[PDB]
Amino acid sequence: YQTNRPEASKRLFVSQEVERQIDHIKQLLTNAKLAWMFENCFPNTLDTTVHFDGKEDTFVYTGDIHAMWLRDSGAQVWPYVQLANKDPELKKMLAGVINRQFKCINIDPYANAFNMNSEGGEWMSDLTDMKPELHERKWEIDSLCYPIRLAYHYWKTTGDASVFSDEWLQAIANVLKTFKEQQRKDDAKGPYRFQRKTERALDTMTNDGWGNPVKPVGLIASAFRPSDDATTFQFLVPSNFFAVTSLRKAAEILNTVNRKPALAKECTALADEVEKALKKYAVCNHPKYGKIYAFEVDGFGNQLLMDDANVPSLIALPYLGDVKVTDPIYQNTRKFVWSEDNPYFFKGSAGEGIGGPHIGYDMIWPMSIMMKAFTSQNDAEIKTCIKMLMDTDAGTGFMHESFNKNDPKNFTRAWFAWQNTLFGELILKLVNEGKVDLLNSIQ
Amino acid sequence: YQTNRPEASKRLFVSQEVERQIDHIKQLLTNAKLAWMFENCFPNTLDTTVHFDGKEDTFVYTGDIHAMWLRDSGAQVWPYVQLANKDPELKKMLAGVINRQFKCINIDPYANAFNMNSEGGEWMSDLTDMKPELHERKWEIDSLCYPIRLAYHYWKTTGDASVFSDEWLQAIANVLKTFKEQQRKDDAKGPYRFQRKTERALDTMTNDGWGNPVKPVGLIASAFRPSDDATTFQFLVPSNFFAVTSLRKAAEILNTVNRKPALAKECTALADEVEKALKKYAVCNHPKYGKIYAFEVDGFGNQLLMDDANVPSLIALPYLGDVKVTDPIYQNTRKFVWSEDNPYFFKGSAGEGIGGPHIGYDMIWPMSIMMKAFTSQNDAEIKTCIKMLMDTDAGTGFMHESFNKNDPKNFTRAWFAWQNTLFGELILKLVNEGKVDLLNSIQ
Repeated sequence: YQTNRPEASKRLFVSQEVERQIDHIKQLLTNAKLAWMFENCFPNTLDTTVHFDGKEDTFVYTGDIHAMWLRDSGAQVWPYVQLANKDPELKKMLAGVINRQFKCINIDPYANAFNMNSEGGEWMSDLTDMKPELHERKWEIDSLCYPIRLAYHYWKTTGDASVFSDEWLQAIANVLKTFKEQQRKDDAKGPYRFQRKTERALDTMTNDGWGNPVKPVGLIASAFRPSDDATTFQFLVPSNFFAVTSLRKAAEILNTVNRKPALAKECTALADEVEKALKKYAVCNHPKYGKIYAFEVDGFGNQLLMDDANVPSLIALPYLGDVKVTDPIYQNTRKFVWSEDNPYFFKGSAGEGIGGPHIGYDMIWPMSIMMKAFTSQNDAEIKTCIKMLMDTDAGTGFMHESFNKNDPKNFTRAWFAWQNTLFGELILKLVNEGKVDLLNSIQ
Repeated sequence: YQTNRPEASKRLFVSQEVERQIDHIKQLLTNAKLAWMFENCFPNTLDTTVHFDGKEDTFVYTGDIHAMWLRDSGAQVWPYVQLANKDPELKKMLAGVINRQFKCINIDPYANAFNMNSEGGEWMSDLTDMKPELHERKWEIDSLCYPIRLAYHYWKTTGDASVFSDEWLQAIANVLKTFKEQQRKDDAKGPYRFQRKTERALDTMTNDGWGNPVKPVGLIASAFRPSDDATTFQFLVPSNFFAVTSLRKAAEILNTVNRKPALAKECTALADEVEKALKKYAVCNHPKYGKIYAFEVDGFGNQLLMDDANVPSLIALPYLGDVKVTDPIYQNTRKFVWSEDNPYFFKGSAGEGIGGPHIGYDMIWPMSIMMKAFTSQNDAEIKTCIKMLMDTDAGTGFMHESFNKNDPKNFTRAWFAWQNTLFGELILKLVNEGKVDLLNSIQ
C-alpha cells in the first residue's frame, strides 16, 4: 500500500503540524485501507491546490476545475484551523485565504468563482454582467457565508483579528447589500440577472434570467444552489439557515472587534427577519414524517420537498451548526431525506445516498454519506457510513463527486479537493472524539 | 372600420357557411369594434393557414411559426365543425385535418410539431431522435389528445366515421403505447430523452434529458406543457385530465365504429387508472382556498400550485369538458388561479390575467381571459372579459399571444391563428346562447 499523495517536492504547501497529525492517526488506525485514504485525502488541499504568496494572500483551486470557489475554498482549509496554533506558516496561509475571499466578495458579491488575476474564461460570454477577475457569476447565498464561517472560526481559534480590516468592512457591507437586494421586496427582478446558452436546464435561469417569482416574505432569494444548479423556488432553506448564523457571527465580529454597533445591528436585524420567515414558510407538515423542513420555497405557498447532497443541505444543517441535532423538525427531515420519498435519494447494490439534478439519476454523492456520519448520534450508523465510503472509492483511495448506485467504478470528478478535505476532517473528528476503536473494528 | 382579413383572392380556404355566419353576427352586433374583431378573427385560420388538397389531406400552420402543431391545428378548426353539416367542402377539409393529424402521430407519437413534407428545420440538431418530417419533438400529452377531441366531435356532428380507418387504428395504438411508456413504471428514464442548447431554461430538460424524477403512481408524465415549456414536476394535472376524457372518447369510437372491444377496454382501463391517481395525488388542501387542483405533481408528494394560460389549463378544465363547471374543487381552484397567490397571475393598469414562464413576468395571455369567459357562470363576469379583450388588442383587431399588464402596445405574436379562432368561437358561443343583448351593451 503506497500513498497517492503527489510527492514532497511536488506539494504546493507543506504544513508540519498537518504531517504530524497524519503520522499519529496512521499509527493509531489498524485498517490499512482507511489509514491510506486518510493520508491521501486530509492533506490533498495543501498538496495540490494551495497557492500562498508567503505574505497575506492565498489562492485556492478546487482541483478538477481550475478556479477558486468561495464555497470550496472556505471548506477546503476549514479542518486546518484547529492546527493553526501550532504552525505559524499554516496560520499565515489561512489568513491569506480569508483576505483573498474578502477581496473576491468586494470584486463582485454575486460571483461564486474567481480567477487568480484576470484571465477571464469560457463563461465570460454568459448573459450577465461579467468581469475578467470572475470565473463564473452564479449567485449562491452560501458563497458569502462560507468565508464568514472560516474567518470566525479562525479568529476564535487563533485570536488573530488582523483579517478584519478595511477589506472585511467593505465585504460585510456588500453581503448585507446583496442579501437585502435578494429579498426582492421592492421589485421582483433586481440587479442580478442570469442566463447561459447551454443544454443543461439548471445552468440558466427561467423567466428571461430573473428566475421563478417569489413573494417577498423576508427570506433571501438564491438564484443557484451550492451544487451550482439553478433553484426551482429561490428561497433555498438550507442556505437561508446558513445566512442567519453567518450574519450573527459577523455581528459579533463587528461588535467586539471593529466595534461598529450600527452595522452589527443591521446584521442581527436581518438575521431575525430571515429566521422568523423560516419558521413560518420553510416548515411542511408531511403526512408520513411529520413536521419537516422544505428544501426550497417561493413565499407564495409552494414548497419543494427533497434534498441535494451539496452542503449547505438539509441533512447537514447540524454540521454547519444552523440547528441543534436534537431539533425534532430536523430529525423528521433527516428520515425523509434518506428515504425513497426524496426524489434524489438513490439505493443500489453499491450503497445508498443522496444525489441531485446536477449529475442525474442513480448518481450518489459521498458528501451526503459523510454528512450523515457527521450528524450521526449512533456509532453503528457512523460505522456503516465510513465503510460505505471505503467500498465506493473504486480503489482510487480518494473522495469523488458521485458514483453509480450499482457500480462505484462509474464515478465523476476524480480530483475533488473539498471532498477529500471533508473525509480527512470526518476521520480526524471521530478520532478526537475517542472513537478510534470504532474505526479499528472495520472489517 | 375596414376589415383586416387578407382578401377574397388571397384567402387560402373559403367556406360559404362561415361567410354566412359572420354576416349574421355583424348585423346582429351593435358594437362596431366587436363586430370588426369577430370578422377578422373567426375566419383567420381559413383565411391564412389552411392548405387543403381537395381530397383527404389538410395541412394547417399556426401562423407566426411556419409549422403544424397537433395542438394548434386541433383547436384552429374546432369551431368550424358545428358548420360542417351545411358546407360539403368545409366538411371534407375538416376530415383532411384529422387524417393528417393521425398520420403525424404515426410518424412520431412524441412529436408536437410537423412539417408538410420533410424539410426538417432548425430544431433538427436538438439532442433527441429527430426526423425531417418533424419541426420539433417536445413530448406534450395534449398533442395526442387534441386530434382525438377533434375527430370525436367531427364524428358525432357529421356522422362520418370514414376518418377512423387504418391510420386511426395505428395512431390510437401509438397513443396508448406512448401514454403507458410515460407512466414510467418500469424505468425512471424511458424511450424519450430531450435536451437543447439554448438560453431558455424551459426549452431543455433537467437530469441529462430525462427531466425531474417521478414516482410511478399511475399518472402520465408530460415532458413539456401546452405552452411548449418544460414541466417542473412531470405529471401535468390539466393534461392528465385531458388524457382521461380523450381515452374515453377513443374507447367509444373503437367500440361503436371499429368494433374492437379489446383495444377499447385498454383505453378505458388506462383512463380509470389515471383518474384514480388524479383523485389522490392532484388535490391540495390549500389553507386559503380549500381543496384545489395542483398544476403539476411528481408522485413523491410535491405539488406545484399555479396555472399557465395555455389550454389545457386548470381554469379551462370545464371548457375541454374534463370536469363539470360545478365541481367544487374546480371552483376553489378557479379563485386561486385568478389571484395574487398564483405566481403567474398578473394585474396592471391595462387589465389582469394569467401568463406563464414562456414569455415571463407581467405578460398576460388573453387566452386566460377568454377561458375565464368560456367557463363563466355570470354575465357581468363575461362582459368584463370581452371588454378587456377589446381594450387590450392595441388596435390591431386581433388576438395576441400576450401583452404587458401596464401597456397592451407591448405584445407578442401579432398573428396567432389559434387565439383568433378561440375569440371567434367565444363570441359565436355567446350569441348562440342568446347573449347578444349582453354584447350589445358593451360601451
